[PDB]
Amino acid sequence: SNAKRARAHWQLLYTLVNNPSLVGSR
Amino acid sequence: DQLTEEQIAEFKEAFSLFDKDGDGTITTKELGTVMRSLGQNPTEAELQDMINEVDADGNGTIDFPEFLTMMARKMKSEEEIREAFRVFDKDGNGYISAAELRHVMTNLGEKLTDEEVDEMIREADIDGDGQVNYEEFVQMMTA
Ligand SMILES: [Ca+2]
Ligand SMILES: [Ca+2]
Ligand SMILES: [Ca+2]
Ligand SMILES: [Ca+2]
Repeated sequence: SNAKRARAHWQLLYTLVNNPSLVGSR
Repeated sequence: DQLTEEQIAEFKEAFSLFDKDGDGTITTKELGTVMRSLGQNPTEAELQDMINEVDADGNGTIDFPEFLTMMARKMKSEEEIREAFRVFDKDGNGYISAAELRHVMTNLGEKLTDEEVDEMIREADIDGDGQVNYEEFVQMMTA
């Protein structure tokens, strides 16, 4: 993991927190 | 959802413009193919940097939730940010701890390691207190 990877991961978690329908297979 | 159903459907269509083989991931070869069809000429290293900007699991390819990071950074909302901060900061003290970040990742079914969580806190932690406050959270989400 790196600083670019960290920021990408925070923003992914933000998308997933705001859009529960994107979690999981469907 | 923050995004409407029409939006998610639309962005899935955009994603499949790159994911031409429909396997659910965008590779540097797929990214390069689209970019050269639009008249560009990225190097293989520049294709890697583009994927690395949004690659959240480090597998070298872009899946659909990662693709939405490009879509959000493409063109841009401060009440959604406060509300999302509260989901992370579960004991309400205004600081996201490593344990509270792990809890968000667990609730989302994200696999986690200490190395990745400690790196995430470190990179966000501007003031050096070992946790992420609200203004540190804003800088991370909006950049
Ligand atoms: Ca593909
Ligand atoms: Ca990925
Ligand atoms: Ca807290
Ligand atoms: Ca801090």
